[PDB]
Amino acid sequence: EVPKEKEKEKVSTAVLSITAKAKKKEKEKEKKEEEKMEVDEAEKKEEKEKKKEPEPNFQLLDNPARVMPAQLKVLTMPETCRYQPFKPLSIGGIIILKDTSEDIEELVEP
Amino acid sequence: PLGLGLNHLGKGEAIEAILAALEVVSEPFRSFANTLVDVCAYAGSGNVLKVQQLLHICSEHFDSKEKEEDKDKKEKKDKDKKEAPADMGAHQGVAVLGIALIAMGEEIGAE
Amino acid sequence: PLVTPHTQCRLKLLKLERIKDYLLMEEEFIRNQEQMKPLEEKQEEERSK
Repeated sequence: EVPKEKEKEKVSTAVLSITAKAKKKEKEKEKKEEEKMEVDEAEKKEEKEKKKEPEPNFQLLDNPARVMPAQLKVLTMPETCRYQPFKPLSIGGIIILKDTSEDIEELVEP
Repeated sequence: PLGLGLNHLGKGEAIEAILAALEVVSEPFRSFANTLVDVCAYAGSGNVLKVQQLLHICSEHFDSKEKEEDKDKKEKKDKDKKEAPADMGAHQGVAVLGIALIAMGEEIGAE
Repeated sequence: PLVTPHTQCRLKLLKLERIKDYLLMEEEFIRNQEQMKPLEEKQEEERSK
């Protein structure tokens, strides 16, 4: 959702007449006013660069799971979880879980 | 605001604009007075850099009936600073205001 | 028609650069005139038919 919001808003004033020396002596007028009374303003860098690089590539998924037919081979069961599947899980479709221990819960239907 | 500019007529020092416009820092229907004491100090000389800010800031904008008085009064101050470079700019003034105004304009021209 | 030094003098340098100033501004005023017109019209039914 990015339709537009554009603005014509200006035509740049290209007056390269006597304005050129007129603006230059005005910049001299700020060299008495800016650096001699008060100036301090700053902002911080590299905050927005920081959050990008520690990213995933280990995205967990529930099992209503969309999966590209390209990424069938790069998905991995949780070996730290005990419940392992039955068929070699490298191709999309339907497989069954080999439920190991005890205390099965968390069924969901809308 | 007119007697203000009559009290500060005829000096191209541009301190009187720093005096008056920073004094009546206010809503834009009171900033109609911004153009008055600015150019009432600007009776006659060549200060063409003022004449471009006399055009470029409020030029047209199509302006559906809000500040239409201000562009008229901005044009009102274009009328002087034109009546005494001794006809050097009077030919240029009739060249501009005949063309891009009444022959290319709106409430600014035809009112 | 007031270029009255008629010679190599700084007046005619000053005179003609004034004339350059008023013609560039009259260019830039009409340039802003066809610029800042948001209209985007829709024709009347009687005129369009």
